[PDB]
Amino acid sequence: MNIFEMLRIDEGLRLKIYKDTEGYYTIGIGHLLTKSPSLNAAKSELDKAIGRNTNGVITKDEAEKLFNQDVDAAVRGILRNAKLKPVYDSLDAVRRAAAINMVFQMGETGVAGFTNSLRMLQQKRWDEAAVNLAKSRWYNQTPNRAKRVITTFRTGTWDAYK
Ligand SMILES: Fc1cccc(F)c1CBr
Repeated sequence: MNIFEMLRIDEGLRLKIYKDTEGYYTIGIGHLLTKSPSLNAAKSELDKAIGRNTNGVITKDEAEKLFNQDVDAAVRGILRNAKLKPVYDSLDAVRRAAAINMVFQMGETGVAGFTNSLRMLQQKRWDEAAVNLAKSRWYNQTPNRAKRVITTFRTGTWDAYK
């Protein structure tokens, strides 16, 4: 296990434009294309991302390339966020992957309400943090995935992904 294998499990792999859990156009390994309801707009974003006329379909190599970029950008964003960086740096590598998972899914805006969870995580109050994290739209809308991520934070192990 590592962040790549973890997110590949949670996001899956689809080579044609599909809608994610929120109804947004997406491709590959959870690569959000746009929040616009326009499929043409999504197709435009895809072509721009890949660098060719894709007509809504990409290869596995192309999917993995975008994925690698997306993971890189996610973790780098964490380090550039004054609130997230100190919590991230306090974590071990397994829990760091759980952190990146959340940011991949929700973005930095999506985790701005997690102030109290973040404090509990930095404090290493793992059970309390796990309880706090579940008190969320995130948990309610994607419970199976959230439970996996939360278990990773609670235990510092990959048990939820084995
Ligand atoms: F603990 C962290 C550190 C950085 C990002 C993040 F989503 C988390 C889980 Br609310």
